[PDB]
Amino acid sequence: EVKLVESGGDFVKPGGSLKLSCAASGFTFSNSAMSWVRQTPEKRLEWVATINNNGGYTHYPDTLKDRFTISRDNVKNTLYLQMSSLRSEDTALYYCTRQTYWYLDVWGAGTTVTVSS
Amino acid sequence: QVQLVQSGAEVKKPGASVKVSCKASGYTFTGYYMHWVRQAPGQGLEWMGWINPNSGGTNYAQKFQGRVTMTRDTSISTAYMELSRLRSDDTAVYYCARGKNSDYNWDFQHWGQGTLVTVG
Amino acid sequence: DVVMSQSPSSLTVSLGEKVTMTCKSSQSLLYSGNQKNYLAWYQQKPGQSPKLLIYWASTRESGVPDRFTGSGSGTDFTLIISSVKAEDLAVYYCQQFYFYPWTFGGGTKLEIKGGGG
Amino acid sequence: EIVLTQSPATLSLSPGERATLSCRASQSVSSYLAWYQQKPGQAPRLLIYDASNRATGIPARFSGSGSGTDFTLTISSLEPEDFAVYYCQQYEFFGQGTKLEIG
Repeated sequence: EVKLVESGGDFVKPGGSLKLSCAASGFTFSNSAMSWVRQTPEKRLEWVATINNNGGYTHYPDTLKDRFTISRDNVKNTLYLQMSSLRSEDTALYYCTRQTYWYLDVWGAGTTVTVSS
Repeated sequence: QVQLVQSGAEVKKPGASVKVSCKASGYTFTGYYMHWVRQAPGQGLEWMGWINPNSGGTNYAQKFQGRVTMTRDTSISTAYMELSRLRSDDTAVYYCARGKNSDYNWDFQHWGQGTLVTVG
Repeated sequence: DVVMSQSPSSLTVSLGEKVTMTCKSSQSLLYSGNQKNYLAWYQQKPGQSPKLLIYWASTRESGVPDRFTGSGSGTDFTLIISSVKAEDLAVYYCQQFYFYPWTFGGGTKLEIKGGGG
Repeated sequence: EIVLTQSPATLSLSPGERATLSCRASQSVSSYLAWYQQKPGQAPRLLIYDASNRATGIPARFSGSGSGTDFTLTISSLEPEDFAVYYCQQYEFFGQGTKLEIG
């Protein structure tokens, strides 16, 4: 019953922008922290962003700090990831994950962001 | 409802030992860790260690390793902190603290009234 | 950032064999205040998203068979499958979640003769 | 060690003003940033937990937020009762605190 469904992935040109969406169900979304994790075509995993239950805390790796923005809507039970100035390195399958403490115990199927000419 | 009552003030000479008590009520004593935090006059909070009253295990900050002893007497829901070889900078108020919930015991929601220890 | 080195990159074994895979972090993942290793293991089956297998280095997630065992402390961690079954065919990622940014290992590709059911 | 640097060390404001208290971590570690309010003669009281969640009985004029290693405690519409010292915490580590005085 616990479930995460990402959406919003799409083909985009370098320098483009996207806002990913994640629908959470099966648990009290407003009580757990969430993160975004992407998997490159080479199958490498890279943590992208984290947000606490309230949205009052966020963190990213410094290399994605200026271009990525995580946010949530605890009424719609939705998690978001705004992406801008996309680069070729951003090509990956972007997973929506639930945090218990700071490990990821629930993963969605993911949505694909492909950046290329 | 949760209450942490500590022993009264202590006056000690340098080199002596002090033992502070912390009697808990209003919850299941063995269910929650008990932390100890001290504060010198006009200074900030300083963590000392915790004790798991269900198992008796302890953990001390490196500052106090070998000089602090934490014990518990479950039959009376009381926790103890004994600090030896007291020196002047050990003058402080010594608090016992319980966590907000067992999931994350570092959120000290419950505090004792504090016990003043004056050294030298 | 903390580097997570997994070994082997990949291996192929037969049903019932023992599998030992290691994960080494460039820095200790053990926090003295709670004596917990911030190390997790994730299993990704073919065509599926990663799933939490072990966290705190040794604690199995719900439903994970005792066949899997996580051990180690500090920097050197190990995951053992006492006797692999077909369903164990997957990639096994380790992750340190103490130091931001959270980092994953390269993964261990586990192939099993006869497929994965 | 996680060195929590709180600034300013002391601050004096008048009722109705806004206080912005900073707490910066020397290292970025997975933890739950807590804030404490210690009034004169009393033990600390849990004020904020998990960076931005208000503890029990804490009014809405107390707001906490965080971004990476930078944390902020904002006290809007200050009141005389808000006279206290405010500490931040991650695991065993505490900041030196901000002594907030109110006329």
